[PDB]
Amino acid sequence: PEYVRVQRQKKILSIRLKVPPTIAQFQYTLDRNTAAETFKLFNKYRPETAAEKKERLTKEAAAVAEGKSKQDASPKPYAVKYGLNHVVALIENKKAKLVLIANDVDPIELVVFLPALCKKMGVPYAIVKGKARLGTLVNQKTSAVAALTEVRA
Amino acid sequence: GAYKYLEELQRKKQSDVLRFLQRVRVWEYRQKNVIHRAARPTRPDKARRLGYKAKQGFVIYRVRVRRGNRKRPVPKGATYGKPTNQGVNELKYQRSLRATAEERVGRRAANLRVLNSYWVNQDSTYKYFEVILVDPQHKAIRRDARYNWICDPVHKHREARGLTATGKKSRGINKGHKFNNTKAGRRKTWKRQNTLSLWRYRK
Amino acid sequence: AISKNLPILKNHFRKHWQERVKVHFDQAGKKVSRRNARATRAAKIAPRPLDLLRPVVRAPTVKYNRKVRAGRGFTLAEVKAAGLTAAYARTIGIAVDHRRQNRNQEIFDANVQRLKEYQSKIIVFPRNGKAPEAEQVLSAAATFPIAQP
Amino acid sequence: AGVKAYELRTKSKEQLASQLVDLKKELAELKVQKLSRPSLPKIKTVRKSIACVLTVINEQQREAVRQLYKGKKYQPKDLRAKKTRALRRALTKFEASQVTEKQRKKQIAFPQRKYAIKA
Amino acid sequence: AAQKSFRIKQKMAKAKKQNRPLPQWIRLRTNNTIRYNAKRRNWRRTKMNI
Amino acid sequence: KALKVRTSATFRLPKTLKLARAPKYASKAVPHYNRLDSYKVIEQPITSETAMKKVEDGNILVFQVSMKANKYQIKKAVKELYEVDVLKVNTLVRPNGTKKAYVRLTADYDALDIANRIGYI
RNA sequence: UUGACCUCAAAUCAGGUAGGAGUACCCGCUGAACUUAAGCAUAUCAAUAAGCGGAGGAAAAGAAACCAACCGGGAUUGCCUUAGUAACGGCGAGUGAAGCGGCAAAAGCUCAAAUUUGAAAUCUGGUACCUUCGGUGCCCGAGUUGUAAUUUGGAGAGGG
RNA sequence: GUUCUUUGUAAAGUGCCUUCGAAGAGUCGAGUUGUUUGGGAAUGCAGCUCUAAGUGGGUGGUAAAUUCCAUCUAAAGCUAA
RNA sequence: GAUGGGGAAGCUCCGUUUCAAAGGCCUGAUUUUAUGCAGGCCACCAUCGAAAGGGAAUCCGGUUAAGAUUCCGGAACCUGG
Ligand SMILES: [Mg+2]
Repeated sequence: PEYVRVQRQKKILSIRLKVPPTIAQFQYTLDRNTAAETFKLFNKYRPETAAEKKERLTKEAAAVAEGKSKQDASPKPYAVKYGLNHVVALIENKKAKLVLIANDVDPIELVVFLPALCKKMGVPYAIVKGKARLGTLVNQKTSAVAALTEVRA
Repeated sequence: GAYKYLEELQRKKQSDVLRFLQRVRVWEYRQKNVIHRAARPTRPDKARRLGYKAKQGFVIYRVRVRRGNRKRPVPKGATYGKPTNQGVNELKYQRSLRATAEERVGRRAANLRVLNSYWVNQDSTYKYFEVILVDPQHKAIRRDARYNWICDPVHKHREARGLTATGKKSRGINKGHKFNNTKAGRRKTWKRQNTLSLWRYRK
Repeated sequence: AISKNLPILKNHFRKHWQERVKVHFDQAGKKVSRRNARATRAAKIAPRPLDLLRPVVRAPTVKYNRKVRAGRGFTLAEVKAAGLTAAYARTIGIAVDHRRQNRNQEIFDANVQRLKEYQSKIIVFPRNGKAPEAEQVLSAAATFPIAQP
Repeated sequence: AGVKAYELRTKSKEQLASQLVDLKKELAELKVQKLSRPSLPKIKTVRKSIACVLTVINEQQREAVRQLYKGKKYQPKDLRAKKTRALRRALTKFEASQVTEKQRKKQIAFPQRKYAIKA
Repeated sequence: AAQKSFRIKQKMAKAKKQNRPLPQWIRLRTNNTIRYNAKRRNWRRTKMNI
Repeated sequence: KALKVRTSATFRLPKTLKLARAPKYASKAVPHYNRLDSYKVIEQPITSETAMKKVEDGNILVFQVSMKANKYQIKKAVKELYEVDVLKVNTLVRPNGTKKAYVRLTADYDALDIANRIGYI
């Protein structure tokens, strides 16, 4: 069918043409061993799910009922940061410690400026395979970017 | 904020990155139908600046229309009149290709409401637009008072009555001395200044 | 066609002008309905005076700058000098124009004085309680006339 | 004469069905007499009584279906209101009275004051 | 024609039922202005055009 | 991985599980009664002299029948209304627009005996 | 092998919506010629009639990328006037507005572009219950390629 | 007017100091062609070609270069009489 | 002459197997059983268009004011099950 033909001939055309270096600055992605161990590192810092958020809020409401702490019974979170405008603001504020960029964002113009911005602001970046992998890292479908900004000792 | 990067990158259309990307996407859009549903906006910054929000009930279609003039549809070029009206070839349509694109999209999805449109690509034969549409029956637009004005029945076929942005541009609706013919409606002003007003006690 | 010693006439009646003839037979009935609309509006806003307070302001061109007249609304600088915010002035019945400026100290002082007299003359009711009824007048323009300096 | 709807309304549906079939038997027996007699005005009363019985049966069944669908969304279209197509497509009072929280804050902070002007 | 359609036969049946004079008790009603069947049709004088 | 073997160059639309309708509400919510019952398919007999000659000679009843009724409905309703077995039914459409049915009865029953039981002779 | 994502489909899938009529008035497209010029081709008739698309009780326009040149005015619409004027025009026939002034009515506004990042705080649907133009609980889903709060240039934001 | 819920450890406004202040692109604009206008070296609209900037841009009814000044803030949107 | 498509500002125009993921057919298997899952077969590809073309099967006698290869009596035939 035509959808199969279009989705094959499109990736045929995208290498038949001479791509300008801002594209194919991608497609040198991370190798699989270092990618596996960086996702193993990132899996320890996962954002909270809805149920554990809900019991966290019940514990906070009980704690401000009994002791009236200013929402400070729970400790400081340590989570991976995601969302494109969020991590661009983090990179511009120099708060990001390590940024992962998905290699298959389907407007590529959403993420072509990201390695140059990371190089200018001095933040280390890695083009990694799988916006679906980043999404299952941050409990979404697709995430298209991820960032560690502050890590435990 | 990535959206201003997307804007100021989008203004460099003859940069090599954008003309490569344009060259791939225009082939991809010729391979599809003339009117087809886009899954997400190609320019999300442009969509949300024209008024799109990524929630349920906001629909994007993609559309191509034929470029060039409007040939006068007469048999064998005979106009049967004075020589000032014998022109056939170099006549121009008074509305825009963006306008006829979103009007065909509205006829395709008559249950939706056309909000805006934007240029995405072109070649010698076609111009390519993306049309933002909002569903006035979805409860997320029945509620959300920022957008429930589109559910009022006076907004049926705004693109057909020329009430979108390019429709008002083509109708000439603007303040100023350059728009004296077309300011409250051309035919309305013509009737207003071609009416003969007679009072009871004749002035 | 052209004839005896008469002036050259220009009567623009070469279109289908009889299709657009508006004879105002409804002048009297339109006036009656207009007074009915004013009365029902006054009954609907039963304490309030049916029109906002307008500033005094200098007419634009060299033909008319000898005269002074009523404007659209007061300047934000004028209402800040009067000592009340623009939102509060709009709620208590003062027209505010965000887009005119003050370049003339006499016009500025006249409008500030006019706001002071309006604030002295009005009664503002509490939002909740007694509503001490106060026999409306219908024209803030007539209670604060525009005076030529 | 004929039957009365208020006394028809106290019966059950099987008695109404039996009364309907005896009314139809009577109507057939009057129609076979209409051809021999010159005039027979008694047919109209039986016809209107048949109409009355059918009306009472239909209203009983419709009220039973209304109480079956009572207190839930998606009731059938002939049971829900008719008024006009445009009034059915119009916004409800809740959706029309939906306001943004920013406008709600502005309306609470600065409502239209009631004031009078003499002193 | 002998082989006719049911639509044509239905219209023929209606015109056959319409082909009658005035009922004679109509003239005895109060404020009666009807004198005769003004819509009478004969096969020799005018055609149905169906 | 290995791909699926295809012995045909044609690609067909795959077979999809098609569910049945489970509506949230009924369509009309009161089912209509019998549109065409036994009392509606048989209006009245025809008692002209031509018809009355048939009821002892041919053992044939003649009825006026609604225009929506066929021979099965006519036969079933004559059997239900008069408790008589019938031999055959022949119908026509009269030139006034009504429908006439000649119902020939079986030899066990006598149409002359049945007609004055109905009430016409 | 299994589980995702993206894109594209199929269902008499759950629930909805569009078409047609009317068309005096309204918003657009398209578009003549008779006529006048004592002929006629630009012009005029006319940015009209006919044709096509789309609404409402009004529609449209509307809160300045305005008018002005003054001691400046201050959204839009309509009336009186400007004015048969400035101007256009085989500068022929003919055409032809707008600013100011008086009055009627008066009403203002909101998104995008900002990191919530110490917690997507947002929303459709299904189900159960209830006081049912809806509310609450639960469950999927939408959504980080950005749904809420915060600000709209008259400002406003972050700190003190 | 009379009554019940207390919304709300919430929200809003106002003064002074400081650092800022994001503002819409195949668009604006230009050439040419056609149509239109009272609009005249070109009033608006539309086709094709070229295609911006950020103390910037538009307008200021005679084309162009140079130096100023005035006045607004486009290419997104709602709204009674 | 629809559909898939492609023109057209549009009323609508082209085209009829086309740049389509275009469907139904029999055996059954199972006997919570409904008809999915075992299977396997096939790719035309809407529909309309003849009371003179193609086409399953009825003849004789009698009968009415007016009907008959249609009713009555007798004697047959075809199709589906
Ligand atoms: Mg064309």
